Amino acid sequence: MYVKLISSDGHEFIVKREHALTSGTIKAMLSNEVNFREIPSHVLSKVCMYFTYKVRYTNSSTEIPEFPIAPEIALELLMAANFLDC
Amino acid sequence: VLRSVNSREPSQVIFCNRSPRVVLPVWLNFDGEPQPYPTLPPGTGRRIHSYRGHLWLFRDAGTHDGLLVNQTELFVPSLNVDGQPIFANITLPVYTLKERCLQVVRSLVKPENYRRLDIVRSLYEDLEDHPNVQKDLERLT
Amino acid sequence: MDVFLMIRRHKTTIFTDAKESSTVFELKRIVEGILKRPPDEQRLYKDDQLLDDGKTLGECGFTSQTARPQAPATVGLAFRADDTFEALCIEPFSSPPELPDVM
Ligand SMILES: CC(=O)N[C@@H](CC(C)C)C(=O)N[C@H](C(=O)N1C[C@H](O)C[C@H]1C(=O)NCc1ccc(-c2scnc2C)cc1)C(C)(C)C
Repeated sequence: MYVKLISSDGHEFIVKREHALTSGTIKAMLSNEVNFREIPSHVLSKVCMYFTYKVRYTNSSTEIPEFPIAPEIALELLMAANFLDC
Repeated sequence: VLRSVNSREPSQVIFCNRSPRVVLPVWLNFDGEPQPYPTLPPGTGRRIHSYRGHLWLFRDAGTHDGLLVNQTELFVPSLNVDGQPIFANITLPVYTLKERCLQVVRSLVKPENYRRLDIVRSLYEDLEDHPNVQKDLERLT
Repeated sequence: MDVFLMIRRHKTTIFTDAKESSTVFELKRIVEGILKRPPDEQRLYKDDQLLDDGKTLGECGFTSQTARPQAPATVGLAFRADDTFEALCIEPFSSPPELPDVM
């Protein structure tokens, strides 16, 4: 099953519920759509990619690549991760 | 507590850096002091002489970010079974998104400018509280 | 091998994975389960190229080493309203601000 995470600018990101539960903050907001008034789509898209990456590479032996973050999104992405606790 | 035991029983090891980071190997000596050893560029290996019961950990040489070795924090050379060296596979952990963001922000902002960033005081503190072996030795203890 | 995708239409983006050996039609069935629109009312695209139902994702250039979890490949999606297909439209994500001086 999937959940919808909606950015401040209206982008609707549909991701697997278990991936989204990577964030306890998101867990609280569900307990199946969540709006983020402070997280724009260029940040929330990256957050979703992080979920996929975390779930793919957690408990795996195959070599782990760097999670890439452009300098231009790092500050907002930092603020988002701190809010989402992930 | 966290110290190498003086076994005197040799153990040959391959430090194998399967990370994109320059790696600082750190040996915990008999008094528990971290002793740094020469670095390993990304994707390179070294054959080295250590001993059973000796304790090692591995860090990004530039930033001291935590690395894993055979999927754990610490590496202890074991008995060489039929002459073969023990492989110590050094890898990136799956960092939290927060910690990865802090890495990137640290790598772009001089520490004297952390305070100039528009963020909650707690994140300034998080940036300032950068990775450090001494803190990790306290946490593991 | 798994490929990791963003399937995108207007302001909708689905994050999902699929087998390199799976087909375009099969990806439409995945979209159908999520967005409740049958395969025949869907067009999938790679860039501006319409994808053929019978082709594997690998054949269309969605390979495990380029469609990665941390950087998924984009599949475009267009719906048929009644008689005719809408044109492919993907709303871009927002723009980051200018780097602060200190960065
Ligand atoms: C002195 C003592 O009470 N015991 C000895 C063994 C005893 C049989 C004399 C002993 O443990 N010696 C240490 C020792 O030889 N060590 C400590 C670690 O187990 C590894 C080993 C060592 O230093 N080997 C040489 C070495 C040189 C370079 C490297 C590295 S790491 C990355 N690149 C290189 C080239 C790795 C190992 C020291 C550093 C005290 C001399």
